[PDB]
Amino acid sequence: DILELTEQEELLQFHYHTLRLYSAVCALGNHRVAHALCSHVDEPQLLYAIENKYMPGLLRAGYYDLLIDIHLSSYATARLMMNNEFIVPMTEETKSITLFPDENKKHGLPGIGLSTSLRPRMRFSSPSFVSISNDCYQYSPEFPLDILKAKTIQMLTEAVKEGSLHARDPVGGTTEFLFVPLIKLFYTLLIMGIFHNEDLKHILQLIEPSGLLQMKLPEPVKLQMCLLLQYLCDCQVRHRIEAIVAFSDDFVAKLQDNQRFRYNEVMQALNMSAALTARKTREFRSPPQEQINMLLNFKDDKSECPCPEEIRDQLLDFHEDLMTHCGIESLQQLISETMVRWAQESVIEDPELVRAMFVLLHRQYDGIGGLVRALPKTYTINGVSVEDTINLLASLGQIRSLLSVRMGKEEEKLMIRGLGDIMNNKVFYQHPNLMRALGMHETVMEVMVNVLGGGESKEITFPKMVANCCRFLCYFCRISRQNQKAMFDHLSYLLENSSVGLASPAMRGSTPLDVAAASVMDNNELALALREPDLEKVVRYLAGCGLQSCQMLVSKGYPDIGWNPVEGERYLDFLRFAVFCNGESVEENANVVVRLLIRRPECFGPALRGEGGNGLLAAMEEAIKIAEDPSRDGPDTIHMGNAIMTFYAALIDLLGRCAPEMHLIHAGKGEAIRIRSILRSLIPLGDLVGVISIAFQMPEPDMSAGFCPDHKAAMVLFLDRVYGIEVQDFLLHLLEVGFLPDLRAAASLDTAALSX
Amino acid sequence: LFLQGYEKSWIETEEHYFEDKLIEDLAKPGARVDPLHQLILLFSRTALTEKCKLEEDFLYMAYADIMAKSCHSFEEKEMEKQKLLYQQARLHDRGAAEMVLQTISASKGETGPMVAATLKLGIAILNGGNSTVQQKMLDYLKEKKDVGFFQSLAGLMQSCSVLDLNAFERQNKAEGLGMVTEEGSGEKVLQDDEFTCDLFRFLQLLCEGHNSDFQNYLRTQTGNNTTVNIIISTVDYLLRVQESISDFYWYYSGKDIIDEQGQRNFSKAIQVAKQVFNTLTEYIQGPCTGNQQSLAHSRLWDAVVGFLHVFAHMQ
Amino acid sequence: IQRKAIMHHEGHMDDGLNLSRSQHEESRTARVIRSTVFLFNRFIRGLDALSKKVKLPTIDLPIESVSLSLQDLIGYFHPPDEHLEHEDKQNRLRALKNRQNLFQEEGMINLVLECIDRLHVYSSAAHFADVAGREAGESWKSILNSLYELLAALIRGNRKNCAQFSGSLDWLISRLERLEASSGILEVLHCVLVESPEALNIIKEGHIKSIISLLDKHGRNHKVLDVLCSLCVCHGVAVRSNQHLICDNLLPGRDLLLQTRLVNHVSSMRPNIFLGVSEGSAQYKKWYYELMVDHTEPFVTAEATHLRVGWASTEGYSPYPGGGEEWGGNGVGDDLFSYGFDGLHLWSGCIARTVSSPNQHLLRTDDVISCCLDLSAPSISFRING
Amino acid sequence: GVEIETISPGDGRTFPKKGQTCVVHYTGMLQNGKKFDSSRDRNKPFKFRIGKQEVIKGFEEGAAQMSLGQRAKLTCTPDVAYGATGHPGVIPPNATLIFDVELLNLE
Repeated sequence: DILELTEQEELLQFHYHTLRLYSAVCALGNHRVAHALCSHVDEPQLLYAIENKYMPGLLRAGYYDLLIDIHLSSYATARLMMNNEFIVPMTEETKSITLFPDENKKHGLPGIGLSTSLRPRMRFSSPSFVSISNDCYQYSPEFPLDILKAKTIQMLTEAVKEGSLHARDPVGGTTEFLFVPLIKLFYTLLIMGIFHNEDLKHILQLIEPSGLLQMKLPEPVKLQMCLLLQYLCDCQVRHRIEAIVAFSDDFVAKLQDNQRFRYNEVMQALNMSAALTARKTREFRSPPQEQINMLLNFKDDKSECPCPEEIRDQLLDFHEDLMTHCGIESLQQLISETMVRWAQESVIEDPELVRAMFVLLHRQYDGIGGLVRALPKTYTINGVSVEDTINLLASLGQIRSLLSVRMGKEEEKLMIRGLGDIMNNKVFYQHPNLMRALGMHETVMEVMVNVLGGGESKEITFPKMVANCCRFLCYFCRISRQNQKAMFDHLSYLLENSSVGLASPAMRGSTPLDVAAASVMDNNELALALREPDLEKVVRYLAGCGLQSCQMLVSKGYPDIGWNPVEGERYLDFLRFAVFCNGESVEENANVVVRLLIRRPECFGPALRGEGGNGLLAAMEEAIKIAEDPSRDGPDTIHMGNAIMTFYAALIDLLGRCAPEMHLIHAGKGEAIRIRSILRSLIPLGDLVGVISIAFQMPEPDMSAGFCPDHKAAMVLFLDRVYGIEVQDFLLHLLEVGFLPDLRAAASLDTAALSX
Repeated sequence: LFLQGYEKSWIETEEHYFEDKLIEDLAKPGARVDPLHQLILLFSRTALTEKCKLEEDFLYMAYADIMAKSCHSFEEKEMEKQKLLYQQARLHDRGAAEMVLQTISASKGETGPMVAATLKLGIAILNGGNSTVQQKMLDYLKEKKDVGFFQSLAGLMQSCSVLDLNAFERQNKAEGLGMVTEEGSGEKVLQDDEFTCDLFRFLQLLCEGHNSDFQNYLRTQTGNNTTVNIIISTVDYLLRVQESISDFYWYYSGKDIIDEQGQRNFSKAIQVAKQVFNTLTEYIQGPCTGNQQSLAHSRLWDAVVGFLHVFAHMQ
Repeated sequence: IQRKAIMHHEGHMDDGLNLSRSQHEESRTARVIRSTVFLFNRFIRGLDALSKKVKLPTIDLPIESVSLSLQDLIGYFHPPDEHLEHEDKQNRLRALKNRQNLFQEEGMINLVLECIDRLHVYSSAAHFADVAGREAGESWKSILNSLYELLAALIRGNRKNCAQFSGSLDWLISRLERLEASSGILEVLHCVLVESPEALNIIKEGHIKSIISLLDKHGRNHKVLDVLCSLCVCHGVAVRSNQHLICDNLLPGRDLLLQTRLVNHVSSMRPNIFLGVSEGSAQYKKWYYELMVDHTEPFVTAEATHLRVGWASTEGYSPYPGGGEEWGGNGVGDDLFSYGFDGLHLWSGCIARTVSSPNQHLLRTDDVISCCLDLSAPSISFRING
Repeated sequence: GVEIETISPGDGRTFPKKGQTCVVHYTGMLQNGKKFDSSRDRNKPFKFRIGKQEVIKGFEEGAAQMSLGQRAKLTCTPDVAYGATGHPGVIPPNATLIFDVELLNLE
């Protein structure tokens, strides 16, 4: 008999530890082992163990925790993760809680009413082993939730009845073993989306009546009590936010037609004056954010208030209702009373319990702080995209669970699948604000730093995971205007490990350096806020790649050139994206980049800068001959001549784009003249025209991984932005040497066109 | 967008007053140890638990703010001073001075919201010439000979905030053409002037009364292995802010027009410099020849020369 | 960077030798490290000279001194009391961490490992006695236990130590099967797996198989289960590979650990009838009776309805017939003192044997059974429906 | 490999046919009597198709030889139930299964 283990100390302890092992082997979202442990113990033996009054107590707690872990912990953790995200639809059920009963002498009970909020769908697969090749066995083992609900309700009633009389043998032994597992099961059940209004009323009928909070409970019991009350206030805050959105729908629906009517009235009774075009530019400009910002400010005597004063009274009524529903001037009062009483009864150990009690007391006394912390995270979407948003939330919860578990092959594959799902979810395109509210970039960055942790330059464990993460982050920053600013903070981090993923022309997209370039790309404000705590790091990386040999090509079989042109190209690409935005050169960024490049001369090519190679002419002719002779390559492959050529072209392009200007400011500023003189001393003009005059062959198709006209295009851009064409002699000269042969080669084309 | 605006400028506009009643009914011994004393002991144990970095601790950041906001024609002045002293007694007879000292020492000299809230609490606990709290702090620092508190103060004074002109020029260039955001958050030019003035006001309140013992302990920490000169750190920060003000004047020298961003940066600089000067006055007041010689044998004369120059030209 | 100092005549005006007082705690710790490394090198040299080949017994083998030194070092690294002041406990924790860091940064853990290897090269205490002597063979067990306790205490609280020596887990788990220091090896494994997440990345399938074989050999020990729990979850994160390996290699055959079932309560009824045989006065040795059933559900709640009928013996001429004790799943036929029949099988000794019969089935409703029994030559017999 | 032992006759009239979702109620157990699976525990039957390659052969080929309301003991072999690899975690390698197959409904 299992009850005989009360006296046997060995078997008691060993079975308690094997129950703890059953719990730990499937604690997190591991369902392939839960599907085994269910039958390995039983389906209804868990009920019998939580149901039996005669238990040693250790086995009782073990069986309770085992039931929680193998039947409820997965969905409990899913809801705990997606619990602070208040995603609301726009269906008519949302507009039904516009009353949020607070007036006429009633406040309501926490958890009673309508949810109408986006929550993860729960489902439990049926445990069956005669079914060979089950579909997924990924959700959870199935359990009779209703039977467990009735059983735990009646047992909680019996347990509080027994504890009210202070017996000498509580169930399982101590009052700890009596209460803690039972109230933990009840807490996770209330979490996992059961105890509808009917049963929740009966539950509150044993803690509310003014009970369970009046007994002399130990520390591990009152800790679970504090957690339960914290959830009871969390659902109340959720109801508050739902009511806020319900009222806001109709309020903004009225206000939109009100402002449209006033705009049409101005259109009709225009009556031309000087302030009319000012009102027109105010209506056209001032995007909806600052439009709402201006039309919502009336608390003092007089300020900027529009004509619709009638809706202001409704707004004041709703705000007053909100303030009287909040903690400012009975659940909050009773929770506060219980917390202060528990603190005054005796000195409390368990600093975790003390902290939980105090944060509960503080949030009950504050009330509004939950609102100002949760309103930045709430978001209403639609009544048509509900299933798409549900799929998005499910994939995000999968990503969060995979982040919680350790990284492996199957974990990496599942994370890649989840990233693909959230990229093709079709809501990522429409609502990026919701993406920032959920914090998808945050979790993806956490996954990326967990993958990158462990190795600096020796080996990057779990490859292609950082790649999928960087691609997702690139696309997230791409389809936006403020996600770039939100991600700019992580740029200072990812620039340190930006060296990974380079030296491999297989991922021109996903890379930390490329996601940095995408975050600063096409954003003047970010290009200006990009100060230099990291530009110096970038030029240091460029210097290192220009000095060393990257120790990656000698392993493949390359001739070990004394400098790396594949990482320098990417570094110069990032510097170009940071210095040249929207068609104009950022002045101070160009200045500091030039300063760093002239203080560290090893950033340029060895055959162009230094006491060795002559200049760009000889450098690029050497590059062409390296491209021509296959004896200096690696036996899709990296053509070393082409790499040197694109590196020099990217350096020339960066210098031309970091040129001061096309002389608008240079006609009056001296530092512009100094920077132009430095650029001219670096790159001469004869070198430029000689490099322009190469007369590339134009083919029977050929390969596009050689000398491409993009090099001479960058040369022309540098010549135009630094030297320019202003005198007839040099103009005709250049036109004769470089432009006529290229134009003739481009005109010699009838049908076979392979190089656009 | 309506909900975002409502969250932004409708709800957090000082719509509650509960700190005093909260501190009162937490300090009430309903019956041992009071709940407020238990909370202070919890914070002290958390600060004494040796780690590598001071955690965020939203609990502490939310409770230090409350305990600081709880605090604050002759009879009414005396009565309000006595009420302030009573509140300070209520919330420091349970060891809040030790809590502030431990939280400052457990930051290793790194600017953060925890340090900001702790300095606000120290200011609210040392408002006026409260000598009891100063004596408690001095006895604690002497009976626990630790240099971590002093090096954390030195690091904070060395890396709190200084005006820069490059960021202001970049902000000007941004607001010249970019109308997507208007750059409503005027930051990156003076990072946290609130924290800077809070730190220097905390030092001023530490040396508020003419405590020769504390004025000498802030100069030479006798009994400790290594000593750091808080006076020299303060005069160095004064020189730095003087150079920053001089550069900002050189920038705004010639156009004879000061925009609202310029005026706000001027006002923040003036407030920070005034707080630094008040701290120096509280350091040197009384016949404290130690601090007097320390200020006379430093770069204070160059700082005051530059200050006189900028004063004349700006006025 | 190694700027070797050289004493030259002229000197340069840039030395600036500033002093640091080298806190008494650190000084005492360093001198203790020196004394312990000296004594341990002495013991290692002695044991190496003894093991490599037979040598003169005129060697330095301080068995008693090294035992006392281990007993002192264990108390030196003893953790502080949990029922103490918070501030003093934190100070003692910091001092213990400093001592552990100083012992690690001077090459002491590898020294202990070398001593442990040179002690484990011998098989048993009797095997060590004839080689080292009576006292050394007597206290070799104590020395090994103290060395393993010291190795565990050096790494109990610290994390850098575990993350540094984690490469010795292969040797640890290989020596785990010495049958003699299993407790110490398991404790070291537990304290190195509970703190360092680097250790879980090098625990392969072979190590888990070896730990499970240890559980299968040494018996039921909860320390093995705690080590398995630490392997499954280290710090708030799960290892799916380790969890799957545990689930596959720990409970495939259900013999490694206890099993459990939910069985029914069965009851044994009888009339006041006793049938015994002896020489002289007998009872004709032939009896018979019948059976009908009114209502019988096949499965009342969850399992098959236990229903058997037959004849049970006793302990000679006494009451209290066969059965284990009471109230278990033991009806009739579940032991050697009982013989039962359930409709389809025959039960004798908790071993059911199948039989053939026209329309064979369980004791369903409207089933007339007839039980006959002859005592001397034949045995009991059953007739279903005639 | 698959066999059947009649436990309670089910009138021997209606038999499962190809292309039906049959309703079964089973409790399994290993060779040594250790229970490993059942359907009376979760209080719900098991609905499975015949000839759709979803249930193990030792179960489907044995259920195809039963009648409505019939109880049987189905004994399997490793090569017909799980093979030399068994079920990871539950069934050991080369384990013979025993089922109390009771036929509830035919659809």
